[PDB]
Amino acid sequence: SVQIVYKPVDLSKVTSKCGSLGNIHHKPGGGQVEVKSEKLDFKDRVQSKIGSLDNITHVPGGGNKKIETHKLTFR
Amino acid sequence: SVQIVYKPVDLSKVTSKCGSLGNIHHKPGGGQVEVKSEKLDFKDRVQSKIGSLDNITHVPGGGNKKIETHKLTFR
Amino acid sequence: SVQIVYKPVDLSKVTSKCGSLGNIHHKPGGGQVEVKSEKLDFKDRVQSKIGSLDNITHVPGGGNKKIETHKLTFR
Amino acid sequence: SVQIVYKPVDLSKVTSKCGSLGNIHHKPGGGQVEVKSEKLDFKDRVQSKIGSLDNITHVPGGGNKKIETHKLTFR
Amino acid sequence: SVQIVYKPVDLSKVTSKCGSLGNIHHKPGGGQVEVKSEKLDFKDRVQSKIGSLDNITHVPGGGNKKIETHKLTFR
Amino acid sequence: SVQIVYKPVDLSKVTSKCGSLGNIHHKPGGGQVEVKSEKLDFKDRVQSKIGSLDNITHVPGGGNKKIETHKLTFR
Amino acid sequence: SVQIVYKPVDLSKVTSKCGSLGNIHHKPGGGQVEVKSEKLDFKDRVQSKIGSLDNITHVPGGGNKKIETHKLTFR
Amino acid sequence: SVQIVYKPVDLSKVTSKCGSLGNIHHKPGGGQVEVKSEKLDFKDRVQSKIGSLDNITHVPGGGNKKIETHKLTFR
Amino acid sequence: SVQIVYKPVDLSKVTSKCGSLGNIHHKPGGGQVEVKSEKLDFKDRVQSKIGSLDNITHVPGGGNKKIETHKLTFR
Amino acid sequence: SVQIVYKPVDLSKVTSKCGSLGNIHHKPGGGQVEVKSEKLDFKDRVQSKIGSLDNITHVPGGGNKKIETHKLTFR
Amino acid sequence: SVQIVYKPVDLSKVTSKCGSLGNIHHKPGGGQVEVKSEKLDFKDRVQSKIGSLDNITHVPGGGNKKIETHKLTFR
Amino acid sequence: SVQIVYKPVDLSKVTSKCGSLGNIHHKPGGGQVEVKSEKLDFKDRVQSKIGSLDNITHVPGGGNKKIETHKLTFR
Repeated sequence: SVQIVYKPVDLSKVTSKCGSLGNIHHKPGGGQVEVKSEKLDFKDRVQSKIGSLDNITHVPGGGNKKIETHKLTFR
Repeated sequence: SVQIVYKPVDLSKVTSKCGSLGNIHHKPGGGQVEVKSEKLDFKDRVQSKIGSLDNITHVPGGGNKKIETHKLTFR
Repeated sequence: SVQIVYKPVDLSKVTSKCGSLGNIHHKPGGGQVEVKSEKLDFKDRVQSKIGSLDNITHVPGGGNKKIETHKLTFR
Repeated sequence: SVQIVYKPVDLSKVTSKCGSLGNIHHKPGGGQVEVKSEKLDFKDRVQSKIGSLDNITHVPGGGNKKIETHKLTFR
Repeated sequence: SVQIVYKPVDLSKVTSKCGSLGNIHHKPGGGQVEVKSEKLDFKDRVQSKIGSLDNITHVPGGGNKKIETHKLTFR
Repeated sequence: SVQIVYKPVDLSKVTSKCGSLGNIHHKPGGGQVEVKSEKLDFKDRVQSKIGSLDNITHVPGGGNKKIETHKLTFR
Repeated sequence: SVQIVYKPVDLSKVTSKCGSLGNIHHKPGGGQVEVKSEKLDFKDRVQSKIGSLDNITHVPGGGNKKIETHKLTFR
Repeated sequence: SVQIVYKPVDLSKVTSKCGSLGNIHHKPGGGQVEVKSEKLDFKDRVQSKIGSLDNITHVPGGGNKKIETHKLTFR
Repeated sequence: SVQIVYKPVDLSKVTSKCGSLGNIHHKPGGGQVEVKSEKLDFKDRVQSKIGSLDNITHVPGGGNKKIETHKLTFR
Repeated sequence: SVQIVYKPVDLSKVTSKCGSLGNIHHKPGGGQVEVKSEKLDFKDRVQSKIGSLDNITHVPGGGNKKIETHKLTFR
Repeated sequence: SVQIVYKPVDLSKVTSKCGSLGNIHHKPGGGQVEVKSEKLDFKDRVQSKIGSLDNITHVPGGGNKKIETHKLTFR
Repeated sequence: SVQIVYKPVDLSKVTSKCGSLGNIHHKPGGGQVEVKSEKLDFKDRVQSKIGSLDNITHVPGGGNKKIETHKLTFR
């Protein structure tokens, strides 16, 4: 005398694709680099780098959440 | 005497595509770089870089949420 | 004597595409670069860069939300 | 009393680039194809094809010649 | 009393690049194909094909000749 | 009283690059294929094929000749 | 109550006659031939012939087709 | 109550006659031939012939097809 | 109540005659031939012949097809 | 004291060519011939001929005579 | 004391050419011939001929004579 | 004390060519012949001939005579 047919269907396809992806870098070339320093004074913290060709992918992001609560109640 | 059919169908395709994607960089060239520093004084914190060719993908973003509650109640 | 047919169908296509995407960079060339500094005094924090050809994709954004509450009740 | 200085310099760059080159074909999609043939008759030679998506690069050409004769004589 | 210097310099860069080259074909899709042949009759030679997605590079061409004679004579 | 300096320099760089080369085919997909044949009569030679995804590089070409004769004579 | 007579008569004399046919050549004389070649040079393909008398009959053509469907139907 | 007489008569005389046919060549004469070659040079393919008299019949052609389908149907 | 007579008569005389046929060559004469070669040079493939008289009959062609069908059908 | 040199040279080319020579008679046709004769009387010798086509070559002539004498007498 | 040099040279080319020589007769046609004779009386020798086509060559003549005498007498 | 050199040269080539020679008679046709003779009377010798086609070559002539005499007489 009561029929309950709780029959939800989920095919949802939550997707994330982040950073250097599916690319061609055929023949990249860094140039020649020279750094000359004589009588530098630093009173405080130094961060530095020197290079010619840098290729960098960082990607802090690209995360996913699925929250999917299902409830049925009767009385 | 009572029939409840609860048959929702979800095919939702939540998608994120972020950063350098599907590109051609055929023959990118960095030029020659010279840095000459003589008699410099820094009273405080220093950050620097010296490159020639830099390729960079950062992507802090591109995240997904699906929040998807399903409820049926009877009395 | 009562029939309820809760039957929503979802094919929602929530999509994000962000940054350098599907591009051709054939033969980009950075110029020759020289920096000369003699007697610079810095009283406070310094941030710098030197390069010839920089390619940068940042993308802080491009995130998605799908919020999808489904409810049925009876009495 | 006689000085001959035969000194030709050649940097000739004879180049050929032929057919589908450096292209992006993102998402080409062939249609559905049906061929129905009932009661046919062929008295002579038959050539056929049935595709949906064909990508073809032929290039019979694109060849190079450099013809470079160098002569010096004396008497 | 006679000086002959015969000093030709060749850096010639004869080059051929032929057929599908440096391309992206990201997501090419063939459609569905049906061929129905009932009551056919062929009195002479038959050639056929039935594909869905075909990718073809032929390149009969793209060949090179460098022919480059050098002569010095004296008397 | 006679000086002959026969000093030719060759750096010539005859090059051929032929066929499917440096490409990305990221996710190519052939479609479904059906061939139905009932009461076919072939009186003469038959060549056929059936497929779904074909990738073909043929390259009859792309050959090189370098022919480079050097002669010096005296009397 | 129905008489069908199908009595086609074919007497056709389809004929082809090609090349040197039904000739007299009485006393054809080739003359004296001399070729002197001193200091020749050929960078590419050579085809030659040297002779006093040639009587050459080629005939690539001269073929025949008869195509002759006959049909009778009743109901 | 039905009479079908199907009585086609074919006497057809499909004929091909090709090349040097039914000729007199009485006293054909090639003359003296001389070839002198001193200091020749060939970089690529050579085909030659040197004779006094040639009588050459080639005939790539002269073929026949007869195609002659006969059909009677009743119902 | 139904009489079918199927009496096709084929006396067809499909014929081919190719090449040097039915000829008289009474007294053909090749002359004297001389070939002198001193200081020749060949960098690639050579095909040659030297002769006084050639009587060459080639005939690549001259073939026949007869292709015939006879259908009688009743119901 | 006496020299006699009797040294005649005879190259004489005495030649005869008579009758049906070097012809083509291709398709010569004699017509129908009929003779009817009821009650004829012949009182003397009869010579008679009937026929459709005649190709008579008779040649009672065409002969050669060479009458030659060589005499040396001395005293 | 005496020299006799009797040295005649004879190149004499005595030639005859008579009758049907070097012709083409293509398609010569004789007509229909009919002869009817009731009650003729012949009181004398009969020579008679009936026919449609004749190609008679007779040549009673065309002969050659060379009467040659060479005589040397001395004293 | 006396020298006799009797040294005649004979290369004379007495030649005869008579009758049907070097012809083609390709497709010569004699027609139909019929002769009818009811109540004919012949009172003397009869010579008679009937036939469709005749190709008579008779040649009573065409002969050669070479009468040659050599005499040397001395005293």
